[PDB]
Formats: sequence, C-alpha cells, structure tokens
Amino acid sequence: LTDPIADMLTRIRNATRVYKESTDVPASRFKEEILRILAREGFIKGYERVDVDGKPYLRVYLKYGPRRQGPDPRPEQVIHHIRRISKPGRRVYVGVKEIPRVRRGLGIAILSTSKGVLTDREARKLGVGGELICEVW
Amino acid sequence: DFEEKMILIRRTARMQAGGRRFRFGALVVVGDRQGRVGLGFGKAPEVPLAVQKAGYYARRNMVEVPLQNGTIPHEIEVEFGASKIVLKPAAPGTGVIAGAVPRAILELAGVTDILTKELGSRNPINIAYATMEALRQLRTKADVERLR
Amino acid sequence: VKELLEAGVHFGHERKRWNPKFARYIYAERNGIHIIDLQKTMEELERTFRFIEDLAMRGGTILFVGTKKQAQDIVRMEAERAGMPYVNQRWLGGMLTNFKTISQRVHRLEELEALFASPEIEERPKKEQVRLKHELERLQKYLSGFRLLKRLPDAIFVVDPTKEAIAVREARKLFIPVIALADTDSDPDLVDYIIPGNDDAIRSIQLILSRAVDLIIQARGGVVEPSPSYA
Amino acid sequence: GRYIGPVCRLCRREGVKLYLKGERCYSPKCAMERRPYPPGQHGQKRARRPSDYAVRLREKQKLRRIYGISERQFRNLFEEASKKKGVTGSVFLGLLESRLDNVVYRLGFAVSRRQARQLVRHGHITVNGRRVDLPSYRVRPGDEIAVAEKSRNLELIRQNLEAMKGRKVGPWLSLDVEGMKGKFLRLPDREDLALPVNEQLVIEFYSR
RNA sequence: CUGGUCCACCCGUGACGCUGAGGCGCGAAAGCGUGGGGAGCAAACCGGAUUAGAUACCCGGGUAGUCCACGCCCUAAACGAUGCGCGCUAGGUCUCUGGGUCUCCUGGGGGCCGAAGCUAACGCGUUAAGCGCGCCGCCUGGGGAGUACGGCCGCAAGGC
RNA sequence: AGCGCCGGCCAACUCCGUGCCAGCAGCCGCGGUAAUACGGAGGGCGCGAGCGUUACCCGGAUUCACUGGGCGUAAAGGGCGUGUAGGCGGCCUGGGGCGUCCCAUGUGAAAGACCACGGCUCAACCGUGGGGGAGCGUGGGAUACGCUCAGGCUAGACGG
Ligand code: SF4
Ligand SMILES: [Mg+2]
Ligand SMILES: [Mg+2]
Ligand SMILES: [Mg+2]
Ligand SMILES: [Mg+2]
Ligand SMILES: [Mg+2]
Ligand SMILES: [Mg+2]
Ligand SMILES: [Mg+2]
Ligand SMILES: [Mg+2]
Ligand SMILES: [Mg+2]
Ligand SMILES: [Mg+2]
Ligand SMILES: [Mg+2]
Ligand SMILES: [Mg+2]
Ligand SMILES: [Mg+2]
Ligand SMILES: [Mg+2]
Ligand SMILES: [Mg+2]
Ligand SMILES: [Mg+2]
Ligand SMILES: [Mg+2]
Ligand SMILES: [Mg+2]
Ligand SMILES: [Mg+2]
Ligand SMILES: [Mg+2]
Ligand SMILES: [Mg+2]
Ligand SMILES: [Mg+2]
Ligand SMILES: [Mg+2]
Ligand SMILES: [Mg+2]
Ligand SMILES: [Mg+2]
Ligand SMILES: [Mg+2]
Ligand SMILES: [Mg+2]
Ligand SMILES: [Mg+2]
Ligand SMILES: [Mg+2]
Ligand SMILES: [Mg+2]
Ligand SMILES: [Mg+2]
Ligand SMILES: [Mg+2]
Ligand SMILES: [Mg+2]
Ligand SMILES: [Mg+2]
Ligand SMILES: [Mg+2]
Ligand SMILES: [Mg+2]
Ligand SMILES: [Mg+2]
Ligand SMILES: [Mg+2]
Ligand SMILES: [Mg+2]
Ligand SMILES: [Mg+2]
Ligand SMILES: [Mg+2]
Ligand SMILES: [Mg+2]
Ligand SMILES: [Mg+2]
Ligand SMILES: [Mg+2]
Ligand SMILES: [Mg+2]
Ligand SMILES: [Mg+2]
Ligand SMILES: [Mg+2]
Ligand SMILES: [Mg+2]
Ligand SMILES: [Mg+2]
Ligand SMILES: [Mg+2]
Ligand SMILES: [Mg+2]
Ligand SMILES: [Mg+2]
Ligand SMILES: [Mg+2]
Ligand SMILES: [Mg+2]
Ligand SMILES: [Mg+2]
Ligand SMILES: [Mg+2]
Ligand SMILES: [Mg+2]
Ligand SMILES: [Mg+2]
Ligand SMILES: [Mg+2]
Ligand SMILES: [Mg+2]
Ligand SMILES: [Mg+2]
Ligand SMILES: [Mg+2]
Ligand SMILES: [Mg+2]
Ligand SMILES: [Mg+2]
Ligand SMILES: [Mg+2]
Ligand SMILES: [Mg+2]
Ligand SMILES: [Mg+2]
Ligand SMILES: [Mg+2]
Ligand SMILES: [Mg+2]
Ligand SMILES: [Mg+2]
Ligand SMILES: [Mg+2]
Ligand SMILES: [Mg+2]
Ligand SMILES: [Mg+2]
Ligand SMILES: [Mg+2]
Ligand SMILES: [Mg+2]
Ligand SMILES: [Mg+2]
Ligand SMILES: [Mg+2]
Ligand SMILES: [Mg+2]
Ligand SMILES: [Mg+2]
Ligand SMILES: [Mg+2]
Ligand SMILES: [Mg+2]
Ligand SMILES: [Mg+2]
Ligand SMILES: [Mg+2]
Ligand SMILES: [Mg+2]
Ligand SMILES: [Mg+2]
Repeated sequence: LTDPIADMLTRIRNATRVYKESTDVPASRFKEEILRILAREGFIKGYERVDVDGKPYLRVYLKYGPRRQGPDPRPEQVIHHIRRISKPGRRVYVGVKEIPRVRRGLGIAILSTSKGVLTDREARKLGVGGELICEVW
Repeated sequence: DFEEKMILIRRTARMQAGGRRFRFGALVVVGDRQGRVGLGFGKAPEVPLAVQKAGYYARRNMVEVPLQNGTIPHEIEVEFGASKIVLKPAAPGTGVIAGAVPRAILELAGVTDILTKELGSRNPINIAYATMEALRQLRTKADVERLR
Repeated sequence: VKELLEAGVHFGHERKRWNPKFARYIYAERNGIHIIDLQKTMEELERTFRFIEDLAMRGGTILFVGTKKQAQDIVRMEAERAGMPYVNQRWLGGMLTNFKTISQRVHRLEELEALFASPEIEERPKKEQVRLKHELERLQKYLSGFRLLKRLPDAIFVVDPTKEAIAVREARKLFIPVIALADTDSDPDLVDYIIPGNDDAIRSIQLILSRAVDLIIQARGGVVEPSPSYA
Repeated sequence: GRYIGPVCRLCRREGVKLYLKGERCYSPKCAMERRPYPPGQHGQKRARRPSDYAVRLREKQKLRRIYGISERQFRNLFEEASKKKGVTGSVFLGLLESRLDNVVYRLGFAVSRRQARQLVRHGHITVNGRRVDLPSYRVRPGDEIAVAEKSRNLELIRQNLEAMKGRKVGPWLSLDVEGMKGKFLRLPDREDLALPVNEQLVIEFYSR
C-alpha cells in the first residue's frame, strides 16, 4: 500500500455504497485524528480501536438517511462525497486565506496543520493553514 | 396549473419498405416560478399531440427546488452519461447566465440569479435530464444538519 | 393474534439459492437449507400487522397477490373472507400502473354480467352467444378478484416478491406500500412490511394469510372461528 | 447622433405605445390606436414565434428607443452599471434616468425627450446656475435644474409649464412651478417607474 | 541438467518495498549467411481444366523453404485490440491443483451468469472496463504516411 | 447620411429578371423556368459620421484538460521480461525544523488598474486621496503531514 490515508477514505466510500453497518481500516494515530473530525462533524456514528487477527484496526460505524419512498427504497448518504486533495504524487498546501469553502458551507475540508487536524472553519478560527487532506460532504 | 415552455421539437424517422415514416418528439419543461419544476419528453406521431403528451409527463415528474432569494443553495455538478452541467450560486444583481436548455428549466423554476456552464456532450435531451438530477440533489442548511 | 408455534408450521426452507440481502433474517443452513429465524419473523409480524391493523380500523383496501401453485386457491379463500380484492391466476401487466385501461376491461365483464343475466335478445346469432359465453369464462378466470377493486389500493399483499416482482415494481412506482410473505430467495429491501417465512408450504401460507385476514375483520367489527383450508 | 427619424414605426414594432411625441401620443390619431401592427409590407402577416434572441433584442431596443439614445452610450452605461455595486438592473435604469435630457422631460419642462434634448442643446436649460447644452450630463442628487431666464419668457416653455400645475412628478423629484425650476432628489427605485420593460432580459441580452 | 510456481507449518530477516526514462536479454512465421539433411508438403515455376481472359480459385507435376547446427533478422490481428503493483466493493455455478475435520471449509489458478457501480452503447463486473493511490508508456480530425529528410541498427530484405 | 445585412446559426420578406447560366459563399449549402440563398426593386432589420472587409491576438476550445480530458471496439498500453537513473512508499516513539503554516518587518518606484472625491459646462482626458496582494530578504513562532537523523515493531517484501 502506498497511500494509507486515501485507502481509509476509499474503504469508507466503498462501504457506504452498500450501506454497511460498519467497516474496518488499519489503524494509525493520524487516521484517528481524522476519524475524530469525521465523527464530531457528524459524518459517522463513531469509531473504536479493535483488533483483527491480533492486528490493530479502526472499526467505523456508518451513518445513513431514512428509508425512502418510490422504486428505489435506498436511503440517502450522510457522506455523499469524500476524496483526497493532497496526494503523494502532489502535496497540496494552502495558506489560511486561501482555504476553500466546501459546498458553499455545507461541507468541510479536513486539514493537517501545525496546530492539529482542523476543519476549514477551525483553521480560520485558529488562524493557521496547512496540507489540505480531503473534502467531504 | 403551471407555466409551460417547449425546449425542443425534433423529427425522427424509421424505415419500412417503400419509404421512411416519421415521429415527432417534444422536450417540455414546466414550472410555477416558485421552486417547483417538471421535465417531460413526449413522443407521438404528430407535433401537437406530442407536446401535449410531454406536458402530461412533465407534471408526472416533478422536483421541489429550494430557492433562496432566487438562487440555489450550494454549487452542484452532475454528469448524465456524456453530458455535464455546472451550477453556481449568484448574487441578486447577476441574472441567469445559462445555455438555452438549462435556462428554460431555471426560469420556470423561479431561479433568477445563477451562474451555469455546460460541459461534455451538449445533447439537449441529455443536458436537460442532467440539470434536473442536479436540482434534485440540492440540499439546505437544515437538510444537511438534519441528516447528521 | 400471533403465535410461537410457527415453527410447528414452517420455519422456512430453500437451499443456497438465496438472496444475500436476506442474510440478516436467516439463522443457519441446516440440511443444506437456509433456516429463517422465527424470533425475527414475529418481530416483523408485529410491525407488519400493526400497519395492517391501522388500515383495517380506517377501512382501506388491500390487494392480495399470489399466483404460484402453492398459494393458488388459498388466496381466494382468505381474500373473499376479508371481502378484499386478490389475484389468483396471471397477474396482468399494468393492473396498477395502467389501472384506468385495465379497469376499463372490467366494465366489459359487468357488461357481460348484464346481457347474460337473461334475457335481452337470445335471438342474437348462435355464434355470437357462444363467443360471449366463452368470453365470460375467460374474464372470470383472471378478473374475479379484481372487480372488487374500484380504486388504487392503500397497500398490496404478496406471496412471493421474487415471483411477483412485477407487482412490487408497480406499487413501488405508485408509492403504494408492499406487505409480503418472503423466504430466502426474495429481496428484503424491496418490501416495506415483510413476513420472512416459507412461501411454499401451504401450511405457512395459511397461517400468515389467515391470521392476517383474522386481523382484518377483527378491527372491522367482530371476530370469527378458523377458515376453510385443505391440509 | 440620436435616432432623428420617423418615430411611430418604433412603437408599432415594439407592440407598445412609447410616448415619444408628447401631445399626439394621447390623441386617437396615435399610430398604435389606429394600427397596432408592425411597419411595412408584411405587418399584417401572422407572426411566427420570436426566438429567444428575438425577445431580448426587442426589450433592449425598447428600453433604448425609449430614451432616443445611441447604442454606444447605451452599452457604456450598462457596462458602468455592470461594474457598479448592487442590482445591475436598478443602477442601469437609474443611470439612464439621471441623464439631463431625461430629467428635463421628467420634470415636465418638455412634451418629449426628443424636444427635451433641443431645450438642453439650445442652452434653454441650466443647472445650479451655470448653463448646460449637453444632453448627456449626469444629474446627481441636489442638482437645481432651471430654465435660463433669457429663455423663461418663451411660448414653448410657457405652454408646457401651463400643464405642470398639478401633475405629480415621481417620489425622487421636486418642483417649483412659475419659477420654472426643479430639483433632483434621489436615484429612482425600480418601483418609481413602471416602464414596459422586463429589465432582467436586457442583462441577458448582453451576456451572449 | 534447469527455471518459474502453489500449499501447509507460522520458525528466521526487520520496510530490505512498488514502478521504471535509457540500458540489457528474450522474441511466432517468413526471410538471410556457412555447412548438413531432404519422406511428405509446398512460394516461384510447368502443364491440364474452368473462363470472354484466369498471370487465380480445382486437378497432375514441382524448386526454394519447411527439418538440424552455429550466426543473423527483431516484424505481426506479438490480441484479452485491456501496462504493472496494491487496498476496498453481493453472490450463484462449472473446472484444475493444493491443505484441513473432506458433510464441507480454506488457499492459488481456469471459464460462465450475475449485487453495487461503470459505460456513448455494446458490454465490464473480486480475472473490473467498479471505487482509490503510485509509477511508466501512449493519444490530440481524415488522407498525405509509417512516406520523406537526417540519424542509429542490418550481409541483404529491411527495422527503429 | 451613410454603411452593412434580411436561407439556418442570426434580427429582418415580398415582386420582377436570369434558368447548374450569371453569380453568392464563414460553415451547412444555394442557382438545372415558382430562388425569402444570384442581380435589381419595394419593404424590413442593425448600427450610425460612420458602417463593412482583410490581417493578426485571446475567447468560445474541457480541442494540451494545474483549475479541467483521455487510451476493450472511437485517435491512443510499449511484443514480453530484467533492471539504471528518477518518482512514489507500512505501524510506533523521539531529536532536528528543510519543506509546510503563522506573526512581525523591509522591499514590492512613478504612471496604469480598483474604490472615493474633485477640474475642464459633461465625457474622453486629467488632478488629490484610499485599498492592497503575490514574490524575495530579515527576526520570532508552530510541528499535524512531507523531509531528515535516531531507536523500536511485524501487517508489505524476502528467507527456513
Ligand atoms: S403617437 Fe406617441 S405613442 Fe402613439 S405611436 Fe406615435 S409615438 Fe408611440
Ligand atoms: Mg486539485
Ligand atoms: Mg428539498
Ligand atoms: Mg450526454
Ligand atoms: Mg464520463
Ligand atoms: Mg450563496
Ligand atoms: Mg464533444
Ligand atoms: Mg453540436
Ligand atoms: Mg420461494
Ligand atoms: Mg460618435
Ligand atoms: Mg414614455
Ligand atoms: Mg453588479
Ligand atoms: Mg408616476
Ligand atoms: Mg461577455
Ligand atoms: Mg514468526
Ligand atoms: Mg527482531
Ligand atoms: Mg520491475
Ligand atoms: Mg527499457
Ligand atoms: Mg524471430
Ligand atoms: Mg523460422
Ligand atoms: Mg536463405
Ligand atoms: Mg537457410
Ligand atoms: Mg548465396
Ligand atoms: Mg542449403
Ligand atoms: Mg525433395
Ligand atoms: Mg496453369
Ligand atoms: Mg486456357
Ligand atoms: Mg490473353
Ligand atoms: Mg497444386
Ligand atoms: Mg504434389
Ligand atoms: Mg530460389
Ligand atoms: Mg538459397
Ligand atoms: Mg531469396
Ligand atoms: Mg500470437
Ligand atoms: Mg487468442
Ligand atoms: Mg493473459
Ligand atoms: Mg498494438
Ligand atoms: Mg484502433
Ligand atoms: Mg509498463
Ligand atoms: Mg484435499
Ligand atoms: Mg477462482
Ligand atoms: Mg459476465
Ligand atoms: Mg444494475
Ligand atoms: Mg471512470
Ligand atoms: Mg441499448
Ligand atoms: Mg465469483
Ligand atoms: Mg488471475
Ligand atoms: Mg472506457
Ligand atoms: Mg491536416
Ligand atoms: Mg492528419
Ligand atoms: Mg521506414
Ligand atoms: Mg514496417
Ligand atoms: Mg533515411
Ligand atoms: Mg513498433
Ligand atoms: Mg452586419
Ligand atoms: Mg429556401
Ligand atoms: Mg429571422
Ligand atoms: Mg403574379
Ligand atoms: Mg443570362
Ligand atoms: Mg451579397
Ligand atoms: Mg424550381
Ligand atoms: Mg424566379
Ligand atoms: Mg435577394
Ligand atoms: Mg446571403
Ligand atoms: Mg473601422
Ligand atoms: Mg482562436
Ligand atoms: Mg485552454
Ligand atoms: Mg488533468
Ligand atoms: Mg477527449
Ligand atoms: Mg489506466
Ligand atoms: Mg500487452
Ligand atoms: Mg520493439
Ligand atoms: Mg531506486
Ligand atoms: Mg523518498
Ligand atoms: Mg512515510
Ligand atoms: Mg519524525
Ligand atoms: Mg522549517
Ligand atoms: Mg504602484
Ligand atoms: Mg467634476
Ligand atoms: Mg491616483
Ligand atoms: Mg486586486
Ligand atoms: Mg507584505
Ligand atoms: Mg518532529
Ligand atoms: Mg527506523
Ligand atoms: Mg508478511
Ligand atoms: Mg514464506
């Protein structure tokens, strides 16, 4: 594996398209900090440190919409969209003043900064920029 | 009742021995200019029969779009096969800046201030359908907070 | 009105010929045959009937759908006993979605009911008589349970959602709720109020339809004793 | 310069009465009140559905033909309104209104803007004292638009003031009759005028 | 004599990994050089038919070549017209080959039908053309043209 | 008062004349005796001391695609390996602080541009004022990620 972070976001995105109750990602002290923001901003029901075959994992409990009317009774997503911004191929750095407003306000840009993992809102609050991790809505 | 606008009228032909035989199609959008729009594509052996039929489907397929002082809430991009439509929020003084097809939709939808752009295939039929699915995916601050 | 001896009548069947969505209801696979949790079945039986019971004391229509051999006659029993429309033979395409034109054909049935109610012109051609009398036999075979239906149902009840996916689709398109008995081969998500149980043993078809039809009349005025059923 | 031609053919094309003459406009000898159909050989032929473009051309031509103004100056104002803060439609309409020849016609000093121009052009008008012969002057709030006294004692101004005794003039305008002098109070809200023009469509014309 | 590979055990090393501009090797058939071999087959070629003609298709012959050694050539519908590695996203069935307790479960390959999703459609679908990250190669209207000029390779044919 | 245009794009329609002729033409295409498409006329459209043409630049062109594209059959995966440089890289804990982010500070001439006012009777033009940014030098600050050094782990990889 070459991008641990992206893999997680992809594990989540894929798992939500079939409405899994939960899903497992290989653990990391940085993946957690991200997952923390993901839970507080209300994208996921939460997470917990599990083990798979003696190996550390993070189990993520997925959150969806209500049962729906019509031919497609599939509920809406809570995470409609999640994808890497910065990459190993190309590191994306933004100063505070150039931090983008995800979906006119309805979504967040998770960012890694020299003052912890913050959202776009929090970055302007704390007054710092950094590597743009991903955007989610 | 709602206001009707014909978007497209086209002739198509099929083949049989002794010649080609025709059929007309009608793209029809319908709206109240208060946040409720409908799009229907009507096909029939003649022109007015087809337009009528489109209007019937047009009402049979609606979508309640959340205007906010005449503009959509957030930016939306939808691809329908080959065609792509872009929608962007705009200030009061802006007006509607759109191609004829998404314009017809957004005027009857009551949208008065929006920036748009067509991309990819500009097939009117497909562009039309694409724009609806974009509207159908617009969500409010409430809708976003409500889900989470 | 429920029970705990449904395992004394079905507990489900069918092998690894399943729908993977139904997994949440299955307990184990026994003799190479998926066995449905009956505890799970009742839970829904509660939920399902609660919906039915609300519809009964509001007095709203129900459509009974079942055309497999196992549920062939056993619907005509329970449906008339509830006095509500059913389909026993071939479920015609578009009965709900194209109701106006489908029902336009029942007015021919009622038209044949008129003429062959004696006498009005038996001096009509011998071939003409033969045709219409034959035509009556035909219509009766398919439309018997559908004439009772004079408006679009508030819900429909199905024996096999897989077998009657056509029906389920129409109801889905018309926002008409779908209540259904369904074993492991069926799509759970496609059904609103689900009865996860055997849909082949004429035992379980009886228990589920009857106790439904029992629940039907019970909130409509009175109760009755068990219904006719060939063992 | 300006259009300077047969003016009734305009209205007949626009399908609306544009009150471009003054007196004759209200008489039943009006062009519209006799022939409400387009000028030329084919005016009575049954019209075919006007293209999306056609609609926006007309509305712009309408708003422009109202002011008797050249397309350049029309364009330039629109642009100035396109850069300037707020609802572009409002600012454009206001800027079109703040023209001296228009203010002169509005305060009723003249019967037609066409006539209102020559009054400005021939020095017959003044602002805050000084003489102005420029039909394009940008009237601000606080501008005292008066008739030059050397032009006060003239028939044509009298006849036209003799009609301005009790005619009310917009919420953004004041007037002192007899003294032949008025004032520009503020920029006209879109509400203040009910011009036969959906000005949103004008913006949309230029966005091509 | 010798390569790759799979399984089981879960014993050893401690990120030693993935991709890969150049480079290097390998590279079906036909073709070339030197020397063998040569039954059958068979470009070229000869004849017999067919035909308007038949420099073909069919028939009787038939030399290179097809075979071996060593050395060249380096092309292709060299194809899955699908670059390699990795993670995640229902299952149903046929098959090959391992290991368990062998009902069956679990690996690694070979097909078919298919969830989700993709796609212009056809169709793909845990052997992805799904969802993602990394690296390389390649595309930018048809013809002119894989031609010309230059350069490098080749005995030449010719290749890049 | 002129100039261009009135088939579709694209706003503006009728008569005569010609008869694949004469001619029009940016693209689609017009004319072979019923032409809104040629020439003339009337009428109409658009601009206006200008109107049109040619030439070039950007735009439309998301048609070199960083924003923001593609390669099964549309143009496009190298015939296949092996590997150089390069690009990219698992989990944990520390040190450095290069990338990265923050603050202070210097520079970023004037004119132009943007916002406000003002001078020419307006405007064009011009004057006074205001807002700045990138980018680099400097000092101070931060450490999540990328980096680097150091010490560990076994999930990748390899070996028994
Ligand atoms: S008279 Fe005045 S209003 Fe009536 S047509 Fe002539 S110009 Fe327009
Ligand atoms: Mg980007
Ligand atoms: Mg809504
Ligand atoms: Mg399309
Ligand atoms: Mg696409
Ligand atoms: Mg907004
Ligand atoms: Mg295209
Ligand atoms: Mg096109
Ligand atoms: Mg069954
Ligand atoms: Mg001029
Ligand atoms: Mg007027
Ligand atoms: Mg504006
Ligand atoms: Mg008034
Ligand atoms: Mg523009
Ligand atoms: Mg070990
Ligand atoms: Mg060790
Ligand atoms: Mg390699
Ligand atoms: Mg190489
Ligand atoms: Mg070879
Ligand atoms: Mg060979
Ligand atoms: Mg040779
Ligand atoms: Mg040889
Ligand atoms: Mg020789
Ligand atoms: Mg030889
Ligand atoms: Mg021989
Ligand atoms: Mg021969
Ligand atoms: Mg011969
Ligand atoms: Mg010859
Ligand atoms: Mg031969
Ligand atoms: Mg031979
Ligand atoms: Mg030879
Ligand atoms: Mg030879
Ligand atoms: Mg030779
Ligand atoms: Mg081959
Ligand atoms: Mg093959
Ligand atoms: Mg292969
Ligand atoms: Mg190839
Ligand atoms: Mg090709
Ligand atoms: Mg490669
Ligand atoms: Mg075995
Ligand atoms: Mg397999
Ligand atoms: Mg398949
Ligand atoms: Mg599908
Ligand atoms: Mg794709
Ligand atoms: Mg198809
Ligand atoms: Mg499979
Ligand atoms: Mg494989
Ligand atoms: Mg593709
Ligand atoms: Mg060319
Ligand atoms: Mg070319
Ligand atoms: Mg060559
Ligand atoms: Mg070649
Ligand atoms: Mg050469
Ligand atoms: Mg090649
Ligand atoms: Mg022109
Ligand atoms: Mg024509
Ligand atoms: Mg026109
Ligand atoms: Mg005549
Ligand atoms: Mg001639
Ligand atoms: Mg010409
Ligand atoms: Mg003709
Ligand atoms: Mg003629
Ligand atoms: Mg002409
Ligand atoms: Mg022309
Ligand atoms: Mg010029
Ligand atoms: Mg260009
Ligand atoms: Mg570009
Ligand atoms: Mg790109
Ligand atoms: Mg492309
Ligand atoms: Mg690829
Ligand atoms: Mg290949
Ligand atoms: Mg090669
Ligand atoms: Mg290396
Ligand atoms: Mg590195
Ligand atoms: Mg790393
Ligand atoms: Mg470190
Ligand atoms: Mg630093
Ligand atoms: Mg400066
Ligand atoms: Mg001034
Ligand atoms: Mg200045
Ligand atoms: Mg600026
Ligand atoms: Mg600075
Ligand atoms: Mg550190
Ligand atoms: Mg280390
Ligand atoms: Mg390992
Ligand atoms: Mg090993």
